[PDB]
Formats: sequence, C-alpha cells, structure tokens
Amino acid sequence: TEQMTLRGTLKGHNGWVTQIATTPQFPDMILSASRDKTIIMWKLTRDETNYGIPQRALRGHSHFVSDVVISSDGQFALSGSWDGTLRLWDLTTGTTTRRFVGHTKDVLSVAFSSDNRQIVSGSRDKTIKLWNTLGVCKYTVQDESHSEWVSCVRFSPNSSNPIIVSCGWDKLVKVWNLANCKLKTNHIGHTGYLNTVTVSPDGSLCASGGKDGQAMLWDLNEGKHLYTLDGGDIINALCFSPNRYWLCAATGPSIKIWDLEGKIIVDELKQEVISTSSKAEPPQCTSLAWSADGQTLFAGYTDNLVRVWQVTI
Amino acid sequence: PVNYYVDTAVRHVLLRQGVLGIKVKIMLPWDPSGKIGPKKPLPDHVSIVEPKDEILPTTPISEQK
Repeated sequence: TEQMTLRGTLKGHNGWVTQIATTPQFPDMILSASRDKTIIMWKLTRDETNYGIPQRALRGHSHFVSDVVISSDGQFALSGSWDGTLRLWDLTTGTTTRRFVGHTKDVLSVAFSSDNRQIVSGSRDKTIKLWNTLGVCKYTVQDESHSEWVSCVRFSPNSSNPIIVSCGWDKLVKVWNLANCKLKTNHIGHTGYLNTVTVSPDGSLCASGGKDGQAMLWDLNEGKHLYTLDGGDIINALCFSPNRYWLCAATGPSIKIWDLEGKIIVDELKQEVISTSSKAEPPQCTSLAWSADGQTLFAGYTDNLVRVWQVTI
Repeated sequence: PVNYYVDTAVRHVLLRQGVLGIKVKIMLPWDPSGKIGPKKPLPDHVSIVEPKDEILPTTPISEQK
C-alpha cells in the first residue's frame, strides 16, 4: 500500500525555509528561499549519503525572501521579498534582469503565469497589483481590496479564461477576473486570518486554510461551499498533488497527507522525535511542495532544513 | 523634549530696593494634531497611541458578485 518513508534531509541555510518550488522541466533542480536573505539553487544527487548539494546561491536582499516561484521554462526565477521589491533572476549565473520598484511595505506573495507575461503580488500595502515582465504596472487593485494584509494570490489554470485567486487576513477569499478587475465572488468562512490558498491543477477548486487550520473547499465557477475538514491547529501551506487527488497539509509537528476520494488521512509524517522541551519540541513545518514525479515531496521547516520523503508501495 | 514642549522666558524688573527676577516656564499641549507645531508624540512618557476594532460574525456562505 502507498505509504511514506523518510528519504533524507538537505543542509545549507542559516535562516528558516520560507518556500520551496520545483519546475517540472527540470525535476533534477529544486529551488528554495529562506530568511538568510538568499534563494539557493540545488544540485540533486540521488545518493542517500546526502540528497543534494547547493549549486549556487543567489544574493542581494536587505530583508527576508518570502516566496519564490519558477518560470515555465525553468530558465528564469522570480522572488518576492520583505524589502518591498521583487527581482527577476537569470538562473544560469546570477545577474538580475530587472528589479520591480514600487510598494510601501512588504511583498509577501508572488506568482508567475503560464504564458509568462503576467506576474502578481500580495502586499501588506493591502493591494494586489499586476506587473508586466518589463517591470512596470499593468494595473493596480485598490478598489474592493482586502482590509488587511494580503496572504496569498494564485494564477488559476483554466480553459483559457483569466481568473486569479486572492486571500487576505480579513477572513475572505476574493476571486478576480481580468479585463474588468471585478469581484467574481466573495467567500466567507474561517475564524481567524487566512495563511494560504492553492488551486487544483484542473482548476475548479480553492483549498483554503489559515489560523483556524480547517480546510474548506470552494467552487471556482459554481460558487458553492462544498464542505469543511478539521485540519488541526494551524495550516500554513497547502499543495495539491499533480498525479492524484490528494491534498497535503502542513501542520506544526507533522504533515498530514489526505486522500480526497474518499475523505480520510493516509498517514502522518513524523520527523526526528529528539528530546527537547516544551514550546515546539520539533520545529514547525511551514512550507511544502510536491515533485512532478509525485513520488517525492519536500518540506520547509524552521530549523533551516528541508526534509525529503518518498512514497513506497 | 525640553527643546520642543516648553518655552521659557526671563525678565528683570526694578524696584526702589534692588532687582527682582521673573521667570516663566509653560508647557505646550498639542499632541493630536496641528498646527502641527510641536510634534505629535507625548514628551516624558512616550505613549502608545492605540485604536480599537474587534468584531466577527462570520459563517460559511458564497456570495457572488
């Protein structure tokens, strides 16, 4: 039966792992961000003595790098940072193409479109904003926006239509359609602020979570509240699987991998159980991302490590 | 704060027997706003200016716009 083994663990950071992402073009790369103010591009050897080595280290920020995302070609890479700026990397030696100037506060969330021509940003400005790849502002959203910090935005894969998700700490999830830039809907739910949201690879769903730590499911186009599940104390990051209908929820002491059909927990990932006391005996898990193979998944922790796992039958 | 939030004056006044010294020291009150003249923070104990809001009535629903 499909179950999990502890694969290995990476090392090479002085700051807490904030995000991880992986391009399906090169699954032999993997990319990471951290509060050591650098994004590290790795070189994955599949030896079990290690599991990878840092290839290069991209440098140049004056505050944390919150979120990071790959290009659809894997030849570019983009970052959002708490210095209020973004950078557009050339992931071959270094040498930033462009830095995006204009925010008054942190840039928390960021995402990179499928056509590689639209780039969004969530900010503690309380503004979602759109960005040309030339590094200028196609649009700015300041009407019908969140009344609190913007937690996470997403581009939605679709048949062709433009839809983007937005969720803030005002305990609401707003869906936006481009070329009118209007509220498609407002979804109400979750007591306490929202941390994260993520969209299905098919794109008709929004799995949302927050302080509540409950996983509520919404319909993108039907606009209906499907159901709610108790996901534990707090869920900081979510990521669907590419080759299954699972959903992997990142809670503090454990990662909870959920089968969706039927609705049940498959397993709970436990890491090293080393004796420590008392407030967070293991480090909290904060980010996670699947590989495109779907065999292996990765995790971000606050001990500066990325723990690897692998599915075993 | 002594440079901002107080003004001080000295004036000598004569009489038929010697001199008398007058001194007046007065403390400026503005902290909410305006002119703006003296700066908005409080001088001696620098206070934390604290607004308040706190409500929730949320329940799950979908409301289409």
